[PDB]
Order: sequence, then structure tokens, then C-alpha cells
Amino acid sequence: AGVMTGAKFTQIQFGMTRQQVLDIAGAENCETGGSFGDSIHCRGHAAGDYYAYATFGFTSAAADAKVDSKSQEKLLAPSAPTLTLAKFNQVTVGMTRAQVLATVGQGSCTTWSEYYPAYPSTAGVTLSLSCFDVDGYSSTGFYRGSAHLWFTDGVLQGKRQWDLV
Ligand SMILES: [N+]
Repeated sequence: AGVMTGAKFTQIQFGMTRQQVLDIAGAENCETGGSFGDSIHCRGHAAGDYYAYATFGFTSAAADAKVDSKSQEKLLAPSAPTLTLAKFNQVTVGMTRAQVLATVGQGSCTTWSEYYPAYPSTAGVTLSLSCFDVDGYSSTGFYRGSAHLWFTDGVLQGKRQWDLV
């Protein structure tokens, strides 16, 4: 029932088939083809330009293919955002995911994108986090203070911010 939600996103697991994903998300919410290729894109509540949404990628277009990629915008909210420019600057290329979260706060970041290129293997796993200052997150409009953090194999590779002080 209903649109795509953070709860349904959380319930979907790497390794699930397309049938299982569509059963959980609600097939009326979702589309494939065009620019998405074989990925499945599912819409949540309206949100300015567009909608919150999730995009799921699969090992192949086959019926038994497995979820190897999960991405979302505006479905999960950061729980306690405290990011500052100071914290952003003390994060460094080469830190582990655990040292980064300790630096920026457990509750400042949500998972933007998570992809296993050799699923079920964890080699080459790429993770992107989107992290916010105190009013930087919007579930409806433009963001107001955020960073993106890119990890490969568990280690920070890159960082970028917009509007942090
Ligand atoms: N892609």
C-alpha cells in the first residue's frame, strides 16, 4: 500500500530479486527503461521539482538477478544533524568509515548510494553519504548546507560540500 517510504527502503535487501522489490515497494510506484536502463526507480511523496525516490540496480536484466545497488533521496532524514565546516575540514582522504562518523556525528549523514560491483562479494563496494548541518536537510525543497562523502572499500576517497560555515 502507499508510496515508496523510508521503511520500505530499509526492508529491501541486497540480493533480493525484482519480484521481491516490486512486491515490497508497490509496483504502481516504480518504473524501468529509458534513462534508467534496467534499474528500477520508485517514487515516494512529492518534493518540489520531483518526488523523494529510490533507485535499485540489479546484477543483470535476468528474472533471477539480484539487487546490487541501492540509492535514495529524501526517503531517510538525518536523525540529528550537527555537521559544520570545521568538522568537514577535519575529515581526511584515507579515513575509515568509522573515523569519519566519529568526526561528523552519527546522526548527520544518511546513505545516498551503496553499490557492490561484484555482489555477493564485498570487493570494490562503493558507498556515498550525504550529510547535513542543522537546517541543511529538506524532505521537500533545495538543501541548505550539506556534504557528500565517497568511500571505496571502506576508506574515504573524496569529499565535497556546499554552504557549510
Ligand atoms: N548507470
